[PDB]
Amino acid sequence: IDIEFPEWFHEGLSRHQAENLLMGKDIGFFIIRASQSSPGDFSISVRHEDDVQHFKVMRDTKGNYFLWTEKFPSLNKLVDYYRTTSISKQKQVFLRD
Amino acid sequence: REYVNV
Repeated sequence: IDIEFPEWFHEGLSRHQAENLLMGKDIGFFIIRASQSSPGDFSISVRHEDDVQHFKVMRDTKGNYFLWTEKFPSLNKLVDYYRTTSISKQKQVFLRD
Repeated sequence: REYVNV
């Protein structure tokens, strides 16, 4: 099998710990963590210019993953799309490593 | 809690 989660996947990081980690980084650095306020969701924490913002990973009954309109077969394909299409609709923010 | 896309 594959076992190992992707490098940016940190199941047990709280929203606050994700903020503290990402405030040290540039725009677009990000992590994926299991959700706190909704057990059973995942969240994506992303450095913006002045703070860290959070996105809810959406799903449908076919198992697709999405944030907005475009849908993906996997979390990895979602993350990949947001490297070159802005994950923010108010400012331009691209996921980066 | 708030999320951008919710």
